Amino acid sequence: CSDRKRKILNGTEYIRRKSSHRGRIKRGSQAPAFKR
Amino acid sequence: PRGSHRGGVFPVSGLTWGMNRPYLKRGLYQHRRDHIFTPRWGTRTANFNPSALPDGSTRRWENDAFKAWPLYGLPHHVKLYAVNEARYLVPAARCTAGPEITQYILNQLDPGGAGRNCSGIGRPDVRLPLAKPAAPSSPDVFDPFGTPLSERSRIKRLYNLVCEADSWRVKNAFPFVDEKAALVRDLPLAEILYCRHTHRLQSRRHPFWIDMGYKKRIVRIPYLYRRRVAKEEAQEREFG
Amino acid sequence: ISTCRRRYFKMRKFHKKKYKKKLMRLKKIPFVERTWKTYRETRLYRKQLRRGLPKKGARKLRLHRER
Amino acid sequence: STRSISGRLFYKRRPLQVPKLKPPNIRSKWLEGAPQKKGICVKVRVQTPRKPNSGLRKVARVRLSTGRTVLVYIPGIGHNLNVHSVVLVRGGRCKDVPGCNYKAVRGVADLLPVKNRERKRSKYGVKLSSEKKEWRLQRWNNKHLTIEKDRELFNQFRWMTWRNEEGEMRTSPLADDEEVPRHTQLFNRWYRLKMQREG
RNA sequence: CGGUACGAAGUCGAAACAAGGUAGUUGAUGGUGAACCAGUGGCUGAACAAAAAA
RNA sequence: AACUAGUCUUAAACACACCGCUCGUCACGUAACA
RNA sequence: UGAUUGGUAUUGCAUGCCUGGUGACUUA
RNA sequence: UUCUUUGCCUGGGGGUCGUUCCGUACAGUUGUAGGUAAAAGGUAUGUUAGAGACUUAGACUAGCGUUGGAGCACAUUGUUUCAUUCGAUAGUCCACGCUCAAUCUUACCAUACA
RNA sequence: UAAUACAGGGUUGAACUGUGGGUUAGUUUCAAUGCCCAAGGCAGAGCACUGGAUUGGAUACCCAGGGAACUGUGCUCCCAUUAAUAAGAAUCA
RNA sequence: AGAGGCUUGAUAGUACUACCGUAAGUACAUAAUAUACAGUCCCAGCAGUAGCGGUUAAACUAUAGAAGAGUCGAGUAUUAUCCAUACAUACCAGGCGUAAAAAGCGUUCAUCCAAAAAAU
RNA sequence: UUUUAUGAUCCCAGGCUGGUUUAAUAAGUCAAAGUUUAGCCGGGAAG
RNA sequence: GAAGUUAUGGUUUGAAAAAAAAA
RNA sequence: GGCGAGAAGGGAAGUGUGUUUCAAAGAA
Repeated sequence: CSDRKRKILNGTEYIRRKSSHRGRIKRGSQAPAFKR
Repeated sequence: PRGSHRGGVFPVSGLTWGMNRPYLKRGLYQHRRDHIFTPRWGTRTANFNPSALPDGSTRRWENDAFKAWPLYGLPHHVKLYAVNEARYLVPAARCTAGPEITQYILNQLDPGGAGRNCSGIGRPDVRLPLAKPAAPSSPDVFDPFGTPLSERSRIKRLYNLVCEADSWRVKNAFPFVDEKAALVRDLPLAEILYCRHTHRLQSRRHPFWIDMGYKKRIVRIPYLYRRRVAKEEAQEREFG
Repeated sequence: ISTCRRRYFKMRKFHKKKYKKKLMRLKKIPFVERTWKTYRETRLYRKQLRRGLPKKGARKLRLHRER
Repeated sequence: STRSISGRLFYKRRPLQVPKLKPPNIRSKWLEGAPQKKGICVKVRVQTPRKPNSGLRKVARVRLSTGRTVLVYIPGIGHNLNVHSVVLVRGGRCKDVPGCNYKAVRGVADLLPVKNRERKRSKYGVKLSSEKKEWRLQRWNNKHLTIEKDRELFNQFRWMTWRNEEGEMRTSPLADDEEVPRHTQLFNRWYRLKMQREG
């Protein structure tokens, strides 16, 4: 969470991680969504 | 360990180092024994003997020699032992419970019995310095022969305490008030390390090199003394 | 976290998003064109001279030993 | 304090939860656990130290035998390193130069030892010169010095029964133009012993 | 390729810290040489002003 | 109703103390990853 | 009616002495 | 530093065929280079606030006079000269150093003597 | 957040019951706004954009107008993600 | 100096096995040296984080700078390796309001623990 | 029907064990894991 | 000769077979 | 003709190697 939340805050995850939340710039999910 | 000391090097005596301190720089200075407690248990002589005959008149005892080489059994030792024996026997003397408890207290005060060396104080056949004289130990039973009571030997523990007390015996004005004074004195490390030897550092240096350092000093110290004295004398001659 | 510290992450995240949006328009994918070992690789084996075998034993390696 | 070994999987969980600080000597990771590595100087230049410090630091980019290229500081005053020069490189961090974590061993390979150096010689690969060796022996030829206390004591105690180096005896105390004689069996004993042992 | 870290301080503005002179920042967005701006929903890691009772 | 000197309260990322601190593009070289 | 040991050259961002402006100076 | 059980953290910060799975897909991603001796929480004062309140102490106001409009004098600035010496430069420079310069004062310039 | 319909939870009491629990992934019901999709579509207000001003200058703050978004058993959980700083036992009258 | 290596700006208690203040290299010889000095001036350079060097440096270079000073010593120093001294790898022995850290709120499986601990 | 989050299916890297002394009221076995003569083990072939 | 014997690192990318059906 | 002879093996193997706890009879 320290380095993990730091990556979230600086936005690496925003770019590199798929999101079932979608958005027009973020990567999307083409498979049914489930909590991981 | 091996190699030179890596880190902080402090004098083993506990004295600080500085421009106006006993040591100019950091170091252990284990050879400097003038900064530790070395009692003088011998004698002392002088550089010169004024008398025309070598009678050894300069030789004299050191002050610490009288504590180093004591003599026991002196009259003040005897007097102190007598007073302390009276006070110490007070309990058994004033016990009024019974012979059993009296013997118990006497044994506690001065252990004794078969195979032991005691003072025989409580024995019926030993003389004591009573205040009110009484029968040594009614008329029916006694000793028909003379049989004088034997003397009592000393209490070894108490006598040793009395004798050793000597080692622990310790020997208007210009009204100028001090303002730059300390209210509670001060307790540096040197005051401890001077006399409490077990707190000081044990050397890792070779005794060979310790002896070599002593031999070097014996030859080099006079040269430094003469160096500074010659500086001063040359300056005085130039001024003259 | 405080607002003053939040501004650094704000700026870096915004720069990332902006630079991705800049490329969002394009459609042609750009094309982009080791003897030395890494520290983690080096840390696996011990270089101290044991009896012969360079890297053939637990005492030679730094793996978790079962004991 | 034992909240970290709760449950059944403590023996696998807790050993994972530990400090994760950098290794003590990770600054020299490109030596690959070796005392030192040989490298080729790909670039030789002078860099500007981080402020507030000012000046020029002599540095070189060197390609180690492992193939990695690293920044190496050239300790000492003056050097002859150029491009394509082989240098032995050890672990040493120059705090001024950014990213510099290795130094070059003087006197090894093409890196000559520092000139006009007389202290810390073992840290720059400087041998003990013959002049220094000769002076470390001729230095302890003791000098004779007096403070007039020697004169007083000699005229009071010693002149009465004194023997010259040749064995001659004295017949008068020290004059005003005569120095206090040396002790034939104690003065300069160590140096004389060494000279006589040599020959 | 785009981005990133170090040295340098050059041009352009003045976005934040005071109500920083339009409160700040956040989720996903739209727009813009640059910091940024606008709407919407969150928070406070914000202010201003602030009741007697008929 | 305004100003200076105070004096009081609040806020502060200022403490060389708002002539403070401080953000970024562009330009400029040395590099790692890709 | 009793003369003297160079420089009114730089450096007030080396200082002493001396000034300007603003602040203070409360006790039993 | 009473006890039970899950979740997470290791200074700061940066870049980044496994699938007989539908492949520009699914699943998965804190971690390796390059920088770093700091970074960041609070209380205590000061300073500031295009923040607020207050004493009404000065400021305003009111009264007596000015100055900016014209002439002269001083200083300063601009110009010029071989030189028109120099310092002072918001308040705290500008009738100031210089409480008085035709000679001297003079420290500026020209000439010729050492 | 009036009434009505259908469901909880909480509180109080009686009965029943009799260690029947505390925590929880190879678990999945729900969950602001935005975005994708679908709906409708001009009550209000309102990105981008237009033009009326201020500014050396503004791509803004101010004004007028405005076809993006504002109601879904869908897709769906990114967050300064919801009553707080995880849940339970013990210590108190 | 029977000998060299390293230090010669501050900073580290220099450990520790028997002795545990129960003594003399005690006195004389025998009293000291370096925040004295010289060369360089944000240069050359040094250093361990901090830092020093701005033309009068106990911090760079120099030890005939003096028979100089501190330690170890036939050795000594640099680099490297670690279970790298309590950068407690935190069981002994760290944390999760504000400084890194409580999952968005919840329902559960397995494990774990509770209530008849130890014994049965 | 058999395995499987107590890690099945399924890649790469590594044989395991012992060594007496061992300062500090840190020891009566060196005390989660650090070794050094050694212990145990490590196919078959003239077809 | 037998019976018991915690796995570790490379970040890892959860179901694998058999059987049934298929042609 | 009879005995002995592995340059004293690190080439295989991860739930393996080894370790710990045991057990092992001819002349029945």
